[PDB]
Amino acid sequence: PVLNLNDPQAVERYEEFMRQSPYGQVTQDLGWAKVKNNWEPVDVYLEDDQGAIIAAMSMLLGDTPTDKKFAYASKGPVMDVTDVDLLDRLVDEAVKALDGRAYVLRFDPEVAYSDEFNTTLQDHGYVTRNRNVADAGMHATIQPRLNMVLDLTKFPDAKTTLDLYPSKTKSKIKRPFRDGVEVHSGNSATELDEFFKTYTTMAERHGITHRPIEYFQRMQAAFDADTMRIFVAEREGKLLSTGIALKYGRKIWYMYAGSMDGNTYYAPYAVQSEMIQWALDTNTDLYDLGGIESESTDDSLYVFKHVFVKDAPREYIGEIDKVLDPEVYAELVKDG
Amino acid sequence: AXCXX
DNA sequence: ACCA
Repeated sequence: PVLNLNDPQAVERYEEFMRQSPYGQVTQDLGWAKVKNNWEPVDVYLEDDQGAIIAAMSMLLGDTPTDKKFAYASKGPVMDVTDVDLLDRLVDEAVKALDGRAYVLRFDPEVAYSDEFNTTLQDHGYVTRNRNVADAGMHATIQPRLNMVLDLTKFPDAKTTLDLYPSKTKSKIKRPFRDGVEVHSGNSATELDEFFKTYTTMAERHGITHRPIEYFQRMQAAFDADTMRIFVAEREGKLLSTGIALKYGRKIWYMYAGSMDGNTYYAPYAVQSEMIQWALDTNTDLYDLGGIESESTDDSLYVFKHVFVKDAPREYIGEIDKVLDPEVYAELVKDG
Repeated sequence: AXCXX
């Protein structure tokens, strides 16, 4: 069925499935459509024989240089996507709801790449984008396919962040705190302003592009402090580093961050230690530090995140494209 | 454009 | 140095 966003009871039923599913993703929450307020939401789901929701897909529709929309279910759908017969049924419902308006429906679930799964998706008619476009780098796909994920279930008795690490890394994590760095957290306008100052400073330092503050205001309006939390590191009243973490489903996700210019006393490691502590204190399975370009010491993202993730990065299946208008698809998408 | 999110 |  298609979700009527004007029906609060249907919306709450959809949200309860989303929030309680082990496959849940913050970017599949209906709150994500409020963040992406320049996109058009279309949401579908499937029910079992008892009428309970068993699978859902939150889509956002964007404009293109053509007469067709781009339909995108970020880190969706919420179900076991390796159950491809069920996936086909959910995608068919999504395709009906799109009503010919989109050239593609793309979804990029956090499921491991494998040859067998890639082959099955292609057998079912999907076009997949993963190792065949890897040469284009991290931004070959919309979300990074290679991600640095800390599996806290490997440490069932850990009480604090330090319990997860070898002694050499314990020392790296202790160092900001020994040098006076203190971290507070919250989801108020105060912490948002602190984050935004460090975020814009980081972006200008790297010469990269950055989102306006209203993007994060919409995030803060959509998600309460048990879901979205901003961690702020200071040393003696001086703002040093921040990060935004989102808790949803089986993971806490380090999503946005920044540091001031100058001496920051390893404050970013203190921010990581406290987000990891939040994951431990809430019995969350996974702590996701997010994307890297490659598993290489040449990659500054890998070097930083490897301090906290000694396991190999997770490599996901990438983008799964249900091609709807193949002429426009070939115009707008190259297969590597 | 750049980390998604 | 980057620690996004």
